[PDB]
Amino acid sequence: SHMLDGWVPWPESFARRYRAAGYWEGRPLDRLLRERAAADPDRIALVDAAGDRWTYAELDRHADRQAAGLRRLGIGAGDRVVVQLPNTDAFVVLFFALLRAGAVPVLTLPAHRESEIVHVAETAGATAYVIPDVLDGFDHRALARAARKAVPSIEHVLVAGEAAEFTALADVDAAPVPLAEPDPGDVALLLLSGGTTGKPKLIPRTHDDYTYNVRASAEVCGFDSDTVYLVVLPTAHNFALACPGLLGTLMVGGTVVLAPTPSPEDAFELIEREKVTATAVVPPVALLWLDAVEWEDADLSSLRLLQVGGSKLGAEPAARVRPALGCTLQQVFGMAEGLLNYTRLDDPSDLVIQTQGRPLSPDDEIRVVDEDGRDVAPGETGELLTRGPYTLRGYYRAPEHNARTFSDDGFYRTGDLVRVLPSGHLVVEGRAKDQINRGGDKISAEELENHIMAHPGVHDAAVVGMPDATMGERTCACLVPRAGRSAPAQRELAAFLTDRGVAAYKLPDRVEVMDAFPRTKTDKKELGRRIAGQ
Ligand SMILES: Cc1cccc(O)c1C(=O)OP(=O)(O)OC[C@@H]1O[C@@H](n2cnc3c(N)ncnc32)[C@H](O)[C@@H]1O
Ligand SMILES: [Mg+2]
Repeated sequence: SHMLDGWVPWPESFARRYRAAGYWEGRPLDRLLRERAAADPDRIALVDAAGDRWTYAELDRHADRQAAGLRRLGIGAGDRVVVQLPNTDAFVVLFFALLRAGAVPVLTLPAHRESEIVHVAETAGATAYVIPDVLDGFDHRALARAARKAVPSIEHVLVAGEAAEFTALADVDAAPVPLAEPDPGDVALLLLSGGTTGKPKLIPRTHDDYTYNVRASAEVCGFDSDTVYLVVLPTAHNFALACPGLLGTLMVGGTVVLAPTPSPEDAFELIEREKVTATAVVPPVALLWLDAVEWEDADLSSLRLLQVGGSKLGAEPAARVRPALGCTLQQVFGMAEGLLNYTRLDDPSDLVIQTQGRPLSPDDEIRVVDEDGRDVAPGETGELLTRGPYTLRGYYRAPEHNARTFSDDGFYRTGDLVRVLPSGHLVVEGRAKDQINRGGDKISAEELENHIMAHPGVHDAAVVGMPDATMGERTCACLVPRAGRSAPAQRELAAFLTDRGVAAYKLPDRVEVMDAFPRTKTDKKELGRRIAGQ
């Protein structure tokens, strides 16, 4: 028996083996903060961009008060709560407060707009939605009004800032109350994947598998109480939350430092000020930092570890990380679905430069298969399938997609093309899935195509990735015009999609109008050629 329906538990024989192996320890995710605050109450747990800071005891106490306040509003055992917050201390407190109340956080990104928010709130039957007031010039309260109109289950909107007619997140506060613990085998939180279908898919992560994710990642990355970790990616990104991210830093007793943006201005200042020793970035930001040290005077010497993942970091900039940034590079090929590959901190420099790591767990199972589904010869390129103690057996409330995306014996089909080397290290070689990787941001082609086809001048749309030297891929929207109408140009299409509530990283970089698409279904390899003029 589980608190939520709509997800796919592990078969009992696998659960047994993961508990016996010590992976699944039987503790709720919030216990990592409870235990650290009990052992190290006066250590500095969290520092925000302004320079305010909190001890483990202070953070633990505040999570308890906000948990009790959430219960006063009726937010509790099993309720799904959409969270959309910036990199501020409000997120960290609310994350643990939701857990201790028994609510299930549904983590979205600040950049998400009405289309994504309404879909995940709908799919999760969410009862509450947590927003900033205004962030990066966008008023999220209007989005919450639009979300409430489309999703009647949303009863509460909690605002970090001026709450307008809603509830101020700072007012969610009460005397702590005895709160029951959740079952560690139950879903702890729901992550968002870019996906490959017409809707983003929700990833259920349980207490046991996410604690293992965090704990084993912290071990491999050498996180301990001496770690000062700079959250440069959004707190809701799996990379920065749990790999090992801020949760790993808190588990082991380090200091989490929140960066408001990844710019050198903000990040280089916080690295020097707080003596940051570790952080995680996407390759476009790695390239930006590698340039910026040549004109920035910040002392970055405290940096010991730079994790880079989300798209493939090239071998040439990878080799520059030690000379330029004075730290160890760790390549990370991970996914919110589960499987994490890490280079080890003492791997020979060859493997740090040339590979995307080897799997985190001894019981991460790897298969590399050809177009027919048969295992490739060792060292051949094929699609990566994987199964393990923290990789899902199915997406949340997506039966039909689950039937397509998981093999009969439970292997998740990643859509990534890889080689496995004799050492077990992976080299990422490409993608099989119909999803564009734009600087680490994942763009489901089918979701974007359906948005574009809603435009009155558009009859058909095929979204095609274009190689880019610093962004990895850009987005080209190939358009068949509506019968007797003109298709829009780039700027009109972007305005249409923004008004429709499409996150800005999904806006096409380029529009190409044509009479028909090549057919094999649409042949996107041939579309690439026609786009390139060949
Ligand atoms: C980066 C990361 C670290 C830890 C936890 C995460 O969760 C994530 C993350 O990126 O989460 P995503 O959900 O975006 O997963 C989509 C994934 O990104 C692609 N990818 C990811 N790292 C890659 C790399 N180092 N080199 C080439 N490609 C990579 C694949 O396509 C794959 O499937
Ligand atoms: Mg149309």
